[PDB]
Amino acid sequence: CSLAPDYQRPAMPVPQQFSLYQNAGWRTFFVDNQVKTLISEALVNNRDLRMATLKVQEARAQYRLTDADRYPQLNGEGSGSWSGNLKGNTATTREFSTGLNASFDLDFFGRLKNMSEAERQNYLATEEAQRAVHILLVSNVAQSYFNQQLAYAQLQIAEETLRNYQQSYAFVEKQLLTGSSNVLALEQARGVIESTRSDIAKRQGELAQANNALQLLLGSYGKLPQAQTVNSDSLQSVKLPAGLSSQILLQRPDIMEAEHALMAANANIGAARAAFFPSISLTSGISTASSDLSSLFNASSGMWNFIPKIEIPIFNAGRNQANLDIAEIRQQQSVVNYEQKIQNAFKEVADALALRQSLNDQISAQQRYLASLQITLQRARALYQHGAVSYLEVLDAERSLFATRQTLLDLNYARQVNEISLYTALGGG
Amino acid sequence: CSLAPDYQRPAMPVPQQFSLYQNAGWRTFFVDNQVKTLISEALVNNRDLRMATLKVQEARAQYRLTDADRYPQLNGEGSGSWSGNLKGNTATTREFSTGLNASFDLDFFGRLKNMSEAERQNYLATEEAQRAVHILLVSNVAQSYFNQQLAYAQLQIAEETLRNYQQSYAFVEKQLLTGSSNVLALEQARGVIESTRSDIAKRQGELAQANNALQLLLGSYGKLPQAQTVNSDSLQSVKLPAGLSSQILLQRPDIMEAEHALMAANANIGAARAAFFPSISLTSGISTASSDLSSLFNASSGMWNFIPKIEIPIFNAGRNQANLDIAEIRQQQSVVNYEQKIQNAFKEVADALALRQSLNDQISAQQRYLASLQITLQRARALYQHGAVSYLEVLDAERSLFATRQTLLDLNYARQVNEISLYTALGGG
Amino acid sequence: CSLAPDYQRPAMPVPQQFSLYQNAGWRTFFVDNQVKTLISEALVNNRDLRMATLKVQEARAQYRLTDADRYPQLNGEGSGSWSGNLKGNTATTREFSTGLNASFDLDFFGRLKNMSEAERQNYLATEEAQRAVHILLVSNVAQSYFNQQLAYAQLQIAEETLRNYQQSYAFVEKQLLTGSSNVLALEQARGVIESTRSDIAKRQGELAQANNALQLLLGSYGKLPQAQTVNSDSLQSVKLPAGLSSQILLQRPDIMEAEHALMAANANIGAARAAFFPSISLTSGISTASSDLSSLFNASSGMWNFIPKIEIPIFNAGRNQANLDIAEIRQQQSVVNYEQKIQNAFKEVADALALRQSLNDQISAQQRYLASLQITLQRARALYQHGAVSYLEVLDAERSLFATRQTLLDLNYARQVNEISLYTALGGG
Ligand SMILES: CCCCCC(=O)O[C@@H](C)COC(=O)CCCC
Ligand SMILES: CCCCCC(=O)O[C@@H](C)COC(=O)CCCC
Ligand SMILES: CCCCCC(=O)O[C@@H](C)COC(=O)CCCC
Repeated sequence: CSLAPDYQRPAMPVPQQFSLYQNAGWRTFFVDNQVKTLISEALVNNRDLRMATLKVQEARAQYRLTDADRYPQLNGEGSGSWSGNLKGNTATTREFSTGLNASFDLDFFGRLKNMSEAERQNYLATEEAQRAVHILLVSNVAQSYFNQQLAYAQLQIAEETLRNYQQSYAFVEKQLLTGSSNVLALEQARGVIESTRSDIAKRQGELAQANNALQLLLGSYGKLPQAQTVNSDSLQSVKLPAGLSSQILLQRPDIMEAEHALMAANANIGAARAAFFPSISLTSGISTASSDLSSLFNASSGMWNFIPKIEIPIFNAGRNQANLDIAEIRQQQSVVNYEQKIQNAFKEVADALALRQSLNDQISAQQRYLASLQITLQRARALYQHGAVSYLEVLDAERSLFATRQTLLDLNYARQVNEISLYTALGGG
Repeated sequence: CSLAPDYQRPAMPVPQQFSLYQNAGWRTFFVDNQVKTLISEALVNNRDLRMATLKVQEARAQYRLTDADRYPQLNGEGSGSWSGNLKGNTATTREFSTGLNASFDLDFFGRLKNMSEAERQNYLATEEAQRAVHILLVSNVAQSYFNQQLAYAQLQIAEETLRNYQQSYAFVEKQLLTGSSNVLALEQARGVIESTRSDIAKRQGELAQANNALQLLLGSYGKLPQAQTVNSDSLQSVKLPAGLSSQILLQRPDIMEAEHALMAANANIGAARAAFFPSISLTSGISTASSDLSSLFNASSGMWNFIPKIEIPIFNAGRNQANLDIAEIRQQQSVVNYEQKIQNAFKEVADALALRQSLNDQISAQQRYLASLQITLQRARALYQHGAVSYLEVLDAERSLFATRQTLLDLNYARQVNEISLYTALGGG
Repeated sequence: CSLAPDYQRPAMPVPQQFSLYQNAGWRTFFVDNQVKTLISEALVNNRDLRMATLKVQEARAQYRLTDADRYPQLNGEGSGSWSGNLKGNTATTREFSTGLNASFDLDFFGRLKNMSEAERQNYLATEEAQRAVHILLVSNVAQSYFNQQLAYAQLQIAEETLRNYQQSYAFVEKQLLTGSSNVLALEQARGVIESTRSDIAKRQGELAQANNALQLLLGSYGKLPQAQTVNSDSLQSVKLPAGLSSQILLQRPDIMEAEHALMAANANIGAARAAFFPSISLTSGISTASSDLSSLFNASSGMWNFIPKIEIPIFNAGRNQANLDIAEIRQQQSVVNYEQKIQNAFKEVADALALRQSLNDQISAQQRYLASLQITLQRARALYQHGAVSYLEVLDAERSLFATRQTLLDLNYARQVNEISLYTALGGG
């Protein structure tokens, strides 16, 4: 029988709602087929995921190892013994013996049963850990793909901007050969060409970095995607009901992992309690003994045996009690671990929801800012050509425009990352 | 008796002074009452601190478990034995036996005593670890509160700046309807409104983030503080004597933790040394034996027993010596661990003192910069209205002003964080 | 004999080349003598390296501990036994005994041999870990030195820039006292002086930070280097053949560490396999027994003994098989660990090579940008003095110039760091 306490799910340590559903699979969540191809390759070759899988196998074997202690054993033994007096009759006594021994712990109070159940729960927790590694890998690959696509997009506008600046310089140069511009404007036009070449070199380096990070996550080194067209339709951003229960968090593999670890600590309390009670064992066997080897296996030399035994703990100066205290305190730690995983998960979902609002409003404002900067640039150019303002008006407007284009690219990436984090924080596929 | 070496505090591995006192309690250090209310709530509900507390309880129980091995034990045993020949007289021999056994390890050379003292020192080290978690929690809550207050303050000036920009745009619009301004100026005024809306969205997102981080640290989800007025009087920044001894570092809980771990390794050397010496044990008991169950508890079937025993290690191919080497090397590692904690602590205090100077001088300079930018803006506006300069003068001055206001807010926050880190690095309350 | 499988190096989990040699020692790689002096001091006093060294000693002792189990043991035992009936003849029986016992496990199937070989491989892996700590320390000290030198260089140009701004302000002030300038220009000139004072305070703080980080790495607190002249000749940047084999990665200590850990897991499979086979042991000794103490050591009371013994596992409900499964799965994990270290190392080299290209091209572009900005500033000043443009032209050009000088310093530092990381990623000295 078992002395373990019944499992009771701890109270939810977070609010009932995220303020004021089930995730699609990742093959539906991701629309972009290039990112899905990368995800499937990583699932096959990624070494972190492979390690996590092997840890599940190890835990299953550790369970089987512990479960084996519940079953009878059968072992053999053989011995030869020579001995004699150091003085007097110095004649040698010789005896050979043989044993075939069966052994069985009856486990009436469920000590071995619960040590086995603890290890089975560690195995279950380890499968959930593997599932967490799995959904984090999907998330990480996707983010790295959008980072690569960000580098391509930044590189593209850097190169377009370089061409624009070269055309401007050519124009100022022509104007100068007619007294229409001065050497200050020429030099201002000349400088931004060089700063833009620096930006191109930066974005080329970011692309190479993005590629190397991708190959590490994939665990394979074949061709990587070229520049793609990526936008807010590249994923199916999650649509959550207004009054979404935080109970959806309990679906996350990291939370399920903590729950099984808690069930393991419950089983360990059971094993600790059983130490106070008597333990009953049974040994039974066949034996032989003979002073000579030839008649060692003769039935005439043989015996059978059957010995049931009981051990009874009476006073142990608090060994058993300290051991139980440890098991109960570790169970309390497992409860707290479970609460920490839920509070952390709640914070992840809450932050992603707030960042979602943030990024959509920044992106909308930056798009309108960009439109105004385009108009400013066009108006500055007209006024500059007619000698009504200095070339600093054109430079200032050009610089701001290019800066805002880069910022807008970065914000759209952040939005992709956040949509992926939200999906993953809700448990992924 | 004990073979452990006497404890000797390692030499201070850092300078005597921080270049060229006792901390108040945190209820005195913090003036702002809102942050103190948050700290008290976190002390009750924070899960990290609760875990640390449970680890102290576990360590206390592990100590009690190990101490129990020093005391006599009393246990009972019962057995039934059936056996017989496989050939010849196949008649079954039957014997029942009973044992009440006392056991005692005399521990003359202090092996069990020192294994117990090591575990007591682990318990003491674990209490200090709990105290470190405690003062770090106070520090972390306070920093998160000032981060929240920074978000409110950034949001406020972003909204004020938006209003300013809207008033400017309205003015340029009126001027345009009278031929007094041109479409370039109108568009420049229009654009910064949109960039400022992007900043508002950013600061709203930072506020929400700040709030979620706060609730995670608190472990509770009630109302959070609204915007407060926060300044350099919100804490009582520490006043340190010019020639402050680095010996104040030895008060830090992380350093006290390392010291007890070192005392534990000393005890372990004692336990390892005792392995070379004889061990004396004592067993004493009452027993019965009978071929039938009914006379099993008869005094006629009973005996008493008293068996003192000595085991003497002679040659073990260097098992004992390798084990001692391990204990001595681990003690040396504990010394190095202690030195690492002190060198790290010194670096934390030294950095905070340098950052203190840095931030006060940056803040003073930025305040004077801000005053100059205000004047520049006013002068640019006058000149612009009189047609003496382009609207770029107004835009440039407006942009710089808003940027410097944000920087100044960020510097004052950094100063708060640094004052809190210094206080905590000196051991906190 | 041994049942361990032969070691087979896993296939290279990365490409054959880095796209499309041996490192010099660090005393040749580093030219700057100041950084080499710092490296030598850290090698002596750094606490992390000292800890790593002590872990090698501990592992060597653990090996010696495990190896000792392969050798015969000799131990002594002494006993006194008093006993008697609880009823009837209540006369006390007394017996004293003595034992000198030799013991030897023959280890025919290599269980103890392989447990010893596993521990020797852990020792070898630990020496490699120490070597990794060593080359990382060299890298970290060097990077911290160049960070310190960056702070000095940033501080220097900040102070030079302050002087420039003060001279400009003085000039605008003189012009104002003659009606030649207006109060807007005066205030613009005044403001940048104050922003530059903020930058000086920042760079002084960065210098102090750099110094404290350096002393922590050194483990000593003597004088630190003053400002030096540092450039691309300060190190001998590695020159790699076009078709460099990725096999150079297998020289890295972290990879060699993983390989020995894999050899340890191979030995553990051998130990696990031996559990299925019989184990043969031998005990031999001298004993005495006497009812009185005086004749306890008499040869007349003595005996000699010789007892060889065999234990034979037959059925254990899968205990042995689960244990073997665990060893085989852990070996598979060790293979994966080895592959992870190589894939990570490849990524480090690949990134450094890409960053090298990036930084050289950014630095070249920024130098040309700087040259253009100098010319722009000179042209703006001339035009401003002649009343042809506003002072905003001078301010804009001054601000950009100072920003680009700081960026260029930061890029040259990044290049130093990257050259050091590449060298270290290739295995260091
Ligand atoms: C034998 C009828 C009892 C039914 C309850 C139940 O199965 O629990 C068992 C394990 C407890 O008793 C025990 O087995 C006691 C044995 C050692 C003294
Ligand atoms: C008996 C008088 C000695 C006083 C010193 C002291 O108390 O230390 C003890 C532990 C060492 O001797 C031992 O107990 C030796 C016992 C095993 C051979
Ligand atoms: C005795 C000749 C065999 C040569 C092969 C070799 O040395 O391997 C040994 C270890 C295996 O046999 C064993 O020692 C068997 C002993 C236990 C039943």
